[PDB]
Amino acid sequence: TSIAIGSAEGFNQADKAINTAVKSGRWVMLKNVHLAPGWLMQLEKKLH
Amino acid sequence: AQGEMALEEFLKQIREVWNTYELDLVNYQNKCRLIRGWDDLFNKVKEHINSVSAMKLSPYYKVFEEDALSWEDKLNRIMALFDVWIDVQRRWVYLEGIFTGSADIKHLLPVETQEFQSISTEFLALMKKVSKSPLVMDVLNIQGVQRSLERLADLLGEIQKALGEYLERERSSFPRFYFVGDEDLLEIIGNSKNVAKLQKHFKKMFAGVSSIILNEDNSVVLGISSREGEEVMFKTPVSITEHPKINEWLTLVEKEMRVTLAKLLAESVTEVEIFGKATSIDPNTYITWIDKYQAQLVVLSAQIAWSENVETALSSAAPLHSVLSNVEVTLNVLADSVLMEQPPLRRRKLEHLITELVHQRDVTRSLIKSKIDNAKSFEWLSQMRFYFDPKQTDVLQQLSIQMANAKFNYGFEYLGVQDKLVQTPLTDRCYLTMTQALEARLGGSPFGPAGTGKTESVKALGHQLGRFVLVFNCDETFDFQAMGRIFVGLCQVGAWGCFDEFNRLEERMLSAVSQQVQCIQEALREHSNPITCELLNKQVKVSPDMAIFITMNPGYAGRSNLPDNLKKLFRSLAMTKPDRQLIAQVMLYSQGFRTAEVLANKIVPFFKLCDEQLSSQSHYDFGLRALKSVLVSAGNVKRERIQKIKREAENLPEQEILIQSVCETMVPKLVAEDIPLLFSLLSDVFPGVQYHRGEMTALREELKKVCQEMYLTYGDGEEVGGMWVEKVLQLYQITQINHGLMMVGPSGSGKSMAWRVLLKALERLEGVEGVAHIIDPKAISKDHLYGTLDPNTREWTDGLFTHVLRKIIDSVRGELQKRQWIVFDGDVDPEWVENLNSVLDDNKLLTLPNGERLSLPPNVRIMFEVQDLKYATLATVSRCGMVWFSEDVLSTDMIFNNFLARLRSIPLDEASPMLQIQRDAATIMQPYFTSNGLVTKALEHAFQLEHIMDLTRLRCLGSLFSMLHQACRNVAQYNANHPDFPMQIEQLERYIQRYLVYAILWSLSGDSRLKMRAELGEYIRRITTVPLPTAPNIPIIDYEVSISGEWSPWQAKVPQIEVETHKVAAP
Amino acid sequence: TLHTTASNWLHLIPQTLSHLKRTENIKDPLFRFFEREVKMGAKLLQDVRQDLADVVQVCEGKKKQTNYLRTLINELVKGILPRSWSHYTVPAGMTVIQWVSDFSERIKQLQNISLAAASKELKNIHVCLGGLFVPEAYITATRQYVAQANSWSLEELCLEVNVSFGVTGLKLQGATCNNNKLSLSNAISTALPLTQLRWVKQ
Ligand SMILES: Nc1ncnc2c1ncn2[C@@H]1O[C@H](COP(=O)(O)OP(=O)(O)OP(=O)(O)O)[C@@H](O)[C@H]1O
Ligand SMILES: Nc1ncnc2c1ncn2[C@@H]1O[C@H](COP(=O)(O)OP(=O)(O)O)[C@@H](O)[C@H]1O
Ligand SMILES: [Mg+2]
Ligand SMILES: [Mg+2]
Repeated sequence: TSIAIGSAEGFNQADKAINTAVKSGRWVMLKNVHLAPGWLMQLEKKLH
Repeated sequence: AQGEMALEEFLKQIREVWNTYELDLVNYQNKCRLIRGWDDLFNKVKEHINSVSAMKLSPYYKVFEEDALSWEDKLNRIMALFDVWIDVQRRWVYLEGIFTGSADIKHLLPVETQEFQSISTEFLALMKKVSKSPLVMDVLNIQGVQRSLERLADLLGEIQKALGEYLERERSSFPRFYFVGDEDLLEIIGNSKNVAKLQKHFKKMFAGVSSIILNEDNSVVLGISSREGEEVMFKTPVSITEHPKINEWLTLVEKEMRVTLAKLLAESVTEVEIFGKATSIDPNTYITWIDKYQAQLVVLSAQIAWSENVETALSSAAPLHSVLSNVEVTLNVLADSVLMEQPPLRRRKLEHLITELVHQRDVTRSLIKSKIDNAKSFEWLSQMRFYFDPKQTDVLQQLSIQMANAKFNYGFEYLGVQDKLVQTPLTDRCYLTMTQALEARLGGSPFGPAGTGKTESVKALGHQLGRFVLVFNCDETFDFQAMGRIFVGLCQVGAWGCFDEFNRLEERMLSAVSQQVQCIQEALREHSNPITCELLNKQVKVSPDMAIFITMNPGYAGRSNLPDNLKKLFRSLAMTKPDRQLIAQVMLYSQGFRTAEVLANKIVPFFKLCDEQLSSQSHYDFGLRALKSVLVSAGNVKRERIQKIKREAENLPEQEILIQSVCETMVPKLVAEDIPLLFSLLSDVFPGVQYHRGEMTALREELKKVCQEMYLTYGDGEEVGGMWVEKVLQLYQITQINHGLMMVGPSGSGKSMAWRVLLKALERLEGVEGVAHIIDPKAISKDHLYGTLDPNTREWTDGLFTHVLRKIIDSVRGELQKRQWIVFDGDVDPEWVENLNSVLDDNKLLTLPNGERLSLPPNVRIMFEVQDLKYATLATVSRCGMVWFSEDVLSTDMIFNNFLARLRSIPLDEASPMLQIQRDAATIMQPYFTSNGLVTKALEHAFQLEHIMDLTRLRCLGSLFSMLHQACRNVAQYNANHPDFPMQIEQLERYIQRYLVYAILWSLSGDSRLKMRAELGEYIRRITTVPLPTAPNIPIIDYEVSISGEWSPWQAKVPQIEVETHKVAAP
Repeated sequence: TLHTTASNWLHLIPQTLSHLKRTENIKDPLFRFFEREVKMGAKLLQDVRQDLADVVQVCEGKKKQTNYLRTLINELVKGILPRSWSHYTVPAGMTVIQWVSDFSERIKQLQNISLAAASKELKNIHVCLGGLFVPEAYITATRQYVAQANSWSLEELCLEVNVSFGVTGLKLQGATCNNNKLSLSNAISTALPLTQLRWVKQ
């Protein structure tokens, strides 16, 4: 599920994709994640 | 008494001619009688308030103040009430049309129907009471009409804003409704039966449709019309009289125009097929065939005939020589027909045909210079091919465009006339590269510096393949939803996108847009072998005519760079230098010139020399964008000189025509140092060059009259004000040729007065009223300049420039007849001025984030009162015409004459005894201002003197003017305090002659330290021959000029004062 | 302190920058081109010398530090060129120590240019094109002088190169010259001694 980071809808798409990937197990790819470090903090914390 | 009676007689004439005036009530489809005839009422109220204002000043207004004031405020409240009334009626007409014609609105919005019925009952009661008493005074006579009308306007705006969700539903009905704003689509749906209201809106929908050819019964659409008068007649006219919905007959019109254009393309290519078989051709049949068909079909049929002739020659050198001979013979025929005067539509048809024919001549020579023996050789495959299969049953698919391993259909969208580009080898490379990007289902992306032909080559490739194109100029407020909305609009319409300046789009937003671009490319790959794709998580139909093009500049204003995932989706292509020689030769061949090739060969190295030899400046452009405007002005002045000769064939001095156009276009950009360098360039390049200018005596004398009216000093060319009037003439010439203008130069050169005096002179000459909108762009935010897209509810508000342009476009007060001058009184920087690089472009339109494209009517001129153009890039500098106002154009004696003229007339406490005081003060300050005197030498010396702030002329000059105005008021109150003895003239002389010295000391030295103003005081003591306070130690700053004409010491003014014990350190 | 070493190096730098004359009505393009180049160089030398004197006085003297002087102090501590001095083409933002040497080279070239202009005579000079601000202005002025003297056509003028205009300061890239015949070699660069340019129509 290739979702490019950089919009609000991209953030919600990435969040729902990562919850679906937690439950189902298929891969999730986020493109150009360095454009929003303030969401990268909670992404790293939620992944840990 | 007789003059006062004449003024009262004119007042009674106003009374009688306003008693005769009335409201023109005309029945509207047997519903109510609504009032028409609005510009007549507008100019009536305007001329009446102008008459009351003109009779106010002089000379017997004082006895008859009361009736004229009553007529003034009577006209004022009539104007206010009817100004809100026209908007109320205009909104109510289309809202009633929507609430009647559209169905299932009561099921959808019941509160909207109940309100609208309440306001419709109130409004129809208002129609009943005007239809009883159609007099204007009687309609005004009902109390509380203003509050009722303001509440009606508020209710109409409410209902409009609470209805706006439904419009997007209608945007899913018709595709092109995506390209329409809220108010324009509201008018479009509302007036579907009125029809004639909608013909102002068809320019935004289609590429070449300006108005629909309508029957007198207004129920059969006979055809379509372009903006240049060219009309396409429908073979099978659509029957509105069958009562379909608006989108149904709109789609029928869209399909019918494509079928019809294919049918006349087939007939025209049959005509060229039976024409081209003759080695010698008759020019009369050729010109009747040219006048028979449209320009697009004629150029297309010429391309098909040339392609088929070259292909049958290449089936097999001698048939290719025959094709080249026929091409040269038709080129000579076109040159002979274009060297004579022609109507302008067929003149542009001849220009397009001669450009295409010489392009085919160059290509045919390019094949024939080598040995080509088969049609499958790549050298023939490296150019454009056209194929018409006459046995094909579907005329929409009858024409194929075949380029290097790429095949395309024809969208058959009507275009009109437009601009035909030049097929340079760079343009051939661009066409081949960009159609190879299109064949692999990839978007295109040209890049390069501005002034190379990036977006225009893309647009002419779009018009070459017949696809509908759109040009957007995206700024940083382009959102995810805005880009998705215009993408789904392009999806349902099926049109090419020409996104310009994509680089300034907010890198995260660029990455977010890349996913939708990938979805579109995946849909096109699915199409390339019931095909949909997901935009905004919605699956929508994708037409096979999709294409997206990305015109960007690398680091022009430090704009953002493309991410690497989005860079793979768009193929890159670089044009840095276009071939200026070939485009100059073909434009001079197409305008009609004998020595066109020598003119190109002498003007392209001339631009190469003039790019380098002049000094480096912020506002210098010598690129192709300036060359095209120079060639356009050269063609226009060549037509003007030919018509001037024929007013009283033969050859004409084309060299002098080109040199005159070059001078008139490129003089006002240059500073005073670079004029003799350009003159020596013109002398060395052109031996028999010469020059001519001026010949604007009526304009110069009207400028003289309006200059002496508004206290300016007109000059005759070599006089004191000659250079300023010459620069105003240059401004007039650039407004004659160009579109938007820079007025560059240092602050204090009279550029404000220059454009004001030009506007008033043009109003006095041509009779067209000139209205100016002055906007400071840095006084408000960019989001307030253009408008805000609300992120929750996607509504588009209006910025200041958007509101001004929308008020011009609406033309409710007849604003299109008047001249509209929008001046930006700020400083140009690429944060906001890069939103206007489509307005100042030849695309001539304004783009919005809502998809609402606002075209610009040619009555409006956009100018800039600006200081310097360093901060702007070449996307704005090269895309405007620059008028340079140097600091020595406004000389200081001009400002002195302005001050003395404002002193003699226009009394200060706005004849009067203080006006006589001002006049005598003017006569006794007159020997000091003029020539060197006192003020000029002291002001020159003060520039060598250092100050705390930056010191120019105008700040301390205005300071000195306020000094002398207070001196005049001081004399006035002294005469008030001494009624027995008035102000004696020798006392006034010996008072003002010292007040001016004290004033100029506190003006040119009031903003620095004590030592430095003492230095200017001893300079004043050493230089001028005025009486002085005789003390070599005490400077003149420590003295005060008294009412008796002498000096009192300031140190004698201060006392030895003690203060009370209670108030020691009170603030 | 740090400002003491700043003042020591600040007196070290301008010892190769002394003065330049200003020398504007002549028919030949070379004369006006050299006049405006000498004017630009003298203006830049005056600005650089005045700024160096100002920062010297605000270091050790009775002069206070303004915003421009503070920016100058920080920019010359970091060694990068301030944006006020870099008017001409500096390659990719070099340091100030090589830039003042290049500035002194250009000023010495313009001093010899003004000495030759004090006294055609201007054709007899030899020029290194790196020391000029705009080299293509010199090339177009040479072409204009040829077209003015010989009354020729500017459109078809070509260039003939020998190793009547003398050009110095030319450096090759991995090639050598021998009787105007190019040869390949493993050397990085060689310096062309004198290059004669003559404009021929054919
Ligand atoms: N030709 C002229 N004749 C008489 N007075 C003039 C003329 N040109 C300018 N002035 C006077 O010069 C003063 C300032 O000129 P103006 O307001 O037009 O400045 P400007 O160049 O438009 O300024 P800015 O670009 O800074 O906005 C005014 O008092 C104006 O009357
Ligand atoms: N081959 C050609 N024929 C005619 N006009 C051309 C040609 N090439 C370029 N032009 C003109 O050069 C100008 C270049 O515009 P451009 O700088 O690409 O616009 P933008 O500012 O959007 O980049 C256009 O106005 C175009 O009319
Ligand atoms: Mg463009
Ligand atoms: Mg002004």
